[PDB]
Amino acid sequence: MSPTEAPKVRVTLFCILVGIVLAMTAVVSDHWAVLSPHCEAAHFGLWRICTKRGEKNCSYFSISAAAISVFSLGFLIMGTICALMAFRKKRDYLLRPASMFYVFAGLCLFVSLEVMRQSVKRMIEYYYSWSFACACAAFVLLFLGGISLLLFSLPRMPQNPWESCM
Amino acid sequence: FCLTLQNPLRKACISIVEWKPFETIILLTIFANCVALAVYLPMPEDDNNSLNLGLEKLEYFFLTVFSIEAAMKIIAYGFLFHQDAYLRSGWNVLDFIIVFLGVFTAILVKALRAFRVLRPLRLVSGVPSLQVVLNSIFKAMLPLFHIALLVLFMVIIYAIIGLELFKGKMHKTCYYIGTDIVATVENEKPSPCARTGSGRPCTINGSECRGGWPGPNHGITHFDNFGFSMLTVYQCITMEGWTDVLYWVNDAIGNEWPWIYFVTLILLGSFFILNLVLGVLSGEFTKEREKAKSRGTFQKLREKQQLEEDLRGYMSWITQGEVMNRVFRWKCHDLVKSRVFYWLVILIVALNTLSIASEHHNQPLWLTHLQDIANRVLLSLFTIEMLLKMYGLGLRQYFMSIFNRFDCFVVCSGILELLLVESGAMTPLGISVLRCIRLLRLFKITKYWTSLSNLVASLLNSIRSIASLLLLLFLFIIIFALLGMQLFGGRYDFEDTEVRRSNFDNFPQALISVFQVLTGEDWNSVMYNGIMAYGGPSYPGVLVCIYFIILFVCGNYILLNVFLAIAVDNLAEAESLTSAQKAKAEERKRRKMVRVLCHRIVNATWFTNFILLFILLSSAALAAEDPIRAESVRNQILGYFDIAFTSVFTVEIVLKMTTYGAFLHKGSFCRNYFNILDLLVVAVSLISMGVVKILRVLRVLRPLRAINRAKGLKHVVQCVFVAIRTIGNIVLVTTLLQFMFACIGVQLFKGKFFSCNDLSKMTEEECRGYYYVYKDGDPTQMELRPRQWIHNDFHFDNVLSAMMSLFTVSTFEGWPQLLYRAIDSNEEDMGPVYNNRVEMAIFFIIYIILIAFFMMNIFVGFVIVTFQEQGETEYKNCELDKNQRQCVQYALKARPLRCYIPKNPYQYQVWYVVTSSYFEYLMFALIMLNTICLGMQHYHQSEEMNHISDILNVAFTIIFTLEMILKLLAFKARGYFGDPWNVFDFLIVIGSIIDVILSEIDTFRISSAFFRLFRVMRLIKLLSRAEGVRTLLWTFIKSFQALPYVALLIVMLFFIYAVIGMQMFGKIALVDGTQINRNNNFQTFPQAVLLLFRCATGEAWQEILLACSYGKLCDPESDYAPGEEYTCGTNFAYYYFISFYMLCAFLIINLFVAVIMDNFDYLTRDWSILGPHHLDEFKAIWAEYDPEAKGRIKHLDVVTLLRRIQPPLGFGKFCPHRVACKRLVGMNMPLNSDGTVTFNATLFALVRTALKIKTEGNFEQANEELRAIIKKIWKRTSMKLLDQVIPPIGD
Ligand SMILES: *[C@@H]1O[C@H](CO)[C@@H](O)[C@H](O)[C@H]1NC(C)=O
Ligand SMILES: [Ca+2]
Ligand SMILES: [Ca+2]
Repeated sequence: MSPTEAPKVRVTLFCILVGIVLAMTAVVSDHWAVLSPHCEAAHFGLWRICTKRGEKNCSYFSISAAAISVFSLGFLIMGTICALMAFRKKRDYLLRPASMFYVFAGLCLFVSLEVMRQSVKRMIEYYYSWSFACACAAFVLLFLGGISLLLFSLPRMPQNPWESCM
Repeated sequence: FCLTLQNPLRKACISIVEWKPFETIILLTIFANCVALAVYLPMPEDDNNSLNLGLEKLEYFFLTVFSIEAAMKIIAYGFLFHQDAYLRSGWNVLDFIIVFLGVFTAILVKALRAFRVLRPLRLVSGVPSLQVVLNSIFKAMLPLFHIALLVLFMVIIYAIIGLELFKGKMHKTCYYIGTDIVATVENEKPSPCARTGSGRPCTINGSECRGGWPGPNHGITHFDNFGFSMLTVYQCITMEGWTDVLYWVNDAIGNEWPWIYFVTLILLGSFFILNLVLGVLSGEFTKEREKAKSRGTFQKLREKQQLEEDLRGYMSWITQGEVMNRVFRWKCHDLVKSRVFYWLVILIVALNTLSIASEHHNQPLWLTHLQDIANRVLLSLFTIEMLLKMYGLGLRQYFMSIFNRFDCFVVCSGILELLLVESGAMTPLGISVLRCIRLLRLFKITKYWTSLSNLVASLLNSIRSIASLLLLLFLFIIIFALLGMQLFGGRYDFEDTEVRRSNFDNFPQALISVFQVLTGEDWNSVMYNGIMAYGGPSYPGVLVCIYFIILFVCGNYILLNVFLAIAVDNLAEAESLTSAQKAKAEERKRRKMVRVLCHRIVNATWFTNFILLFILLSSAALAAEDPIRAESVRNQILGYFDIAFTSVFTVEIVLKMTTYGAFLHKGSFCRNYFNILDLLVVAVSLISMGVVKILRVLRVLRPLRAINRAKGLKHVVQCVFVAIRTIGNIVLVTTLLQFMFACIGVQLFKGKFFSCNDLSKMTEEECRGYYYVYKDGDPTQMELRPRQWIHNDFHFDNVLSAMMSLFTVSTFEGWPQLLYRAIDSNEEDMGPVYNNRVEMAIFFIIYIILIAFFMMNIFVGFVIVTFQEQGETEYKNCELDKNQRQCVQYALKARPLRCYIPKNPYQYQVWYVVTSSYFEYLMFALIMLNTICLGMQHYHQSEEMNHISDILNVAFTIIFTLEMILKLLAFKARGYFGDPWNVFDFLIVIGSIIDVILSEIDTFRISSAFFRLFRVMRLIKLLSRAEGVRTLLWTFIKSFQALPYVALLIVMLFFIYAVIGMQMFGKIALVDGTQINRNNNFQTFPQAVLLLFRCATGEAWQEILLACSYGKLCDPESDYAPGEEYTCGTNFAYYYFISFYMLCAFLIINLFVAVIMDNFDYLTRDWSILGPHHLDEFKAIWAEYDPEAKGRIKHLDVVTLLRRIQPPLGFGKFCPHRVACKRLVGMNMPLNSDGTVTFNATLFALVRTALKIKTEGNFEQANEELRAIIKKIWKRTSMKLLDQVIPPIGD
């Protein structure tokens, strides 16, 4: 009961629910970084590359970045499922795999962070933008947010060797 | 077997063997034969001088003797008495040398010449009492294969991680334009370079990165090739040359993404001695109280010492009485024992110290004669207090004190030197020795220190032991030195111009070199030259790296058993100190026979965390700073915060201030809280209205007050704050010995260490102009430099300057850079000579062993204190000394185990497979195949090996998945997620499947590297089933929870010392190869920690102190607008790093001694009476017969349970016919409902068998008496079920 009813799993869940929408915002957000040749200034996006001089013009061309992030939402989808069920039947144990998926989802966003960082060095100025800081904040909240939820889910090493691992 | 047993005159040769003089002969046979291996001079490419030609024929003489000695003993004793290993091994020496003759003369082989090194081990079989002392060792190493099996599994973990992430990064060059030269800068080791982004630039003006091999030392630390990553991980764990590896990886890949790896290596490499310091201290403390306390030799030894005080005490009265007739002869104790001389002779000695703490190597004109008048003046007065002490004290009793036995030898050495130099007709060598004899007069302070009066007994106890111990140590060195002269033979030829100077090309050169490996200093250069000597990193050549592993592991451990016996000695010095403070006190016992609202503010949790965060935000404001920008946006945003962070802190002061008036300052803490804001005032005021550094340094005094509620000062370092006045002597003991050997250093090494840059000029006038520096020794590639005296930076001139250099030897750092420099000393002001004066090495080795002996002492003082802190709560015992207290902890508390069994017999048929161990070995196997599936990754390999490499990584991933599935089918996740080991592999499995899918997508990139670690992590499943080592970590995991705040002290060092250094040691331009660079930088914060972290393992802090003095370039983007160019560096580096190495190293020992406070209980568990595995075992027997988790067993199956436990705790094999019933008849077993008895009643009844009992009446009184003991130990007044457990366990 007290695993679910400690407020420390309620604080750490809600701040994960911050990063869940934050990552979901960085799914759609096409403003990863600025094309600056010096005009055809443009925005590298996960789905479409939009170019503006208002004459704004969206297009595309870098491929696996979406598909790697496709699993990332798919963990977050699957990670809400066992987490929602972990409330309503007094099933405590499902906090563990709900924390598992929440660990991996931010990890796959980190892959796309490097993959989009890889897209810069291939080439005219490139400056990082606000949607990059969307993901790098979404990384930490799903990574560090998961493991504290994961470790508080697991019981203690309790203090003294007459109880171990129950 | 004693072949054929024939008598007749063999009996004479049998009686020949039993004669005593075989100790007299054959001891000298070995000792002559080791000298025959001393002057054996190896010559590189098959060359013999004369002596090696002769002693090869003299090796026939030594073979001649033992061939007589041994086969005569078979006729004497036969093979039933060659069961001795010392007779079994001795023959194996004799057998091989005869074989060596047979091969050497049939051909008329080389490795057949190095097996003959073993002949010093014939000493052991001959010399008595050494056979015990080796068995001190081999029965001490056996409690370490639960600890050595960790690192070997930790290397295999950390080798494969390196081989996945770092495979083949080290290959790109920094060559020149189109040629084949590596491009370095004079001091720099040729580091890797990369021509894409994110790594090295390679800005050496005319170069380009390409392919080939510029990589490390000569090819030694590829992260190719499994067999090599096992080396470089092993190079880093012993902490000597790991920061060279990190600069090679960071220059190859890019920083901020391997430093995670190496830090977790060392924090599990510095953790690892904390296993083994206490792992070896376990049996040691045990043997001190389970050999001698089982014997009682200590009372025998302190009795004879007590009689020794009575012999010396009462003989003096007879000595005084029968001789005792002058108006004097009572003016003795009027003068000698008086309080005046005790404050008067000390003055002359302190003047006889500052008669010596002169000695410049210049000494202008004053001190040349003032020291000469001092030998006339101070020796005279000193003589007076001898001659008064001689006559009017008592002549025989003056020679009864050992301490006054020393004073005659001083005053003998005072005058006999003095009357010689009145003649003068003698060599200036001879008068140079006599000035060294004047340093005996410092030892007048050794008769001081009351603390020494047991530290004298620290020595004089152990001279029977440690001189037999240091015979065995000096044996172990001479075994490996003479082996070194055969394996390496002076093969260090190379044909280059670099001085690979630690060669083995002599005997005493090899002795000094060998010692270097034991201290662990610089054994890269030793080893790198070993493998470069043979051919290359190859198949045959690299296998000689295990000569230097075995020299470093086996060598270091026998050095630890030296430590071991010393800790027993101070335990005997504890008891002679503790029991003397009883008996000295007991003699005098015979001689005794609305301000009120602001208090609601100061108590609130709306105020509690609110002042924490503004420390934690004032910390971070001090954390990230510009400090070389001087106007940037960073300064100005963060300038705004700390003025405002003063403002929130200001109300924290004022709301504190109105609470308490005149009695607010009774806390020194409260006095500290106030003077910060006062200093802050003027910090903020002088900026906003026009040296201003001190105003910025002292902001970091605010994060000190966080540990206000932390008792990690109040428990742990408070125990050291008890012993801090004992160690206040002990640190000031060694600092006296670092003082006195400095004065021996200055009397020898004045004016020397003074070397020209052109190594052929040697003298002041003759060394200027220019000369020719040849890059690699082609005499065409010829470059110029100016030449000048390089005064070698750790010089022995003044005794202040000396102690700063004996300190560097004391941290075992750069002592070979100092010793090899020290040997080459010449006359007073003259450059070096190549191998003049080899004898000066004995100075450092005696100095080393001296302090390194003392080092161990500083550590021993700690552990004695720690035990005696646990005793003070154990003195109201009335028990079995924690044996019974264990059983109180276990027989009360411990509930059943978890025990899951299903229904639905489709589901049962899975379950019958799962707990049955036919496939537990299978996952054990497929892990070990996934070792070698990851342990064969060579470099460049082929597309043949790649296609196998993807296929198996898919196939293994399937098998663990079907493992996961079937475990989930039987143990439905409520059942499955009970064990964290089941949980942890579920983290691996999904992490493996993404490694399959990401490998599909690249088949169609950083996690293509990064998720490959998930194949490595599944080796950690092995620790799930290795019971011998799982509980060992478990113990220390349970430990570091219990001590967070002590580890929070050390990070207060790194945090404070960076921000101090960040504002002083910026502006220090980052020229490559000058030991402060782009990878060893002060500028940002996180660099700062690694540079601080480089000091904590001691990776050459020698150099980096010299890179911040006064003359460093000032980073050309900051300041200094004309002219004043080289002036960014202060002399505060001295007091920075020296105090840092002290307060860090010290604080880490306070960490390592603190882990005793938990785990001493683990270390001394009696594995011959009742450990934990037995009580762990009993919980698992309920998992057989009570799978419903009831906590109650029927009375019937009690009996079948008691046969199946194990005999030492349960019942034996002959069972039972009454006994395992009658024992239960002879106990307190109640019956609850039907027939079901609880576990804890059954648990307590069996545990009273071990913790022995008596009959009823004595048990019924014990049912209150243990209830008297446990109700005290029941600290909470609640839980009446525990009292209900107390009647039911009593029932
Ligand atoms: C080396 O650097 C200096 C300064 O930039 C330049 O004068 C010189 O030409 C450089 N050498 C080459 C080979 O480019
Ligand atoms: Ca070192
Ligand atoms: Ca060291």
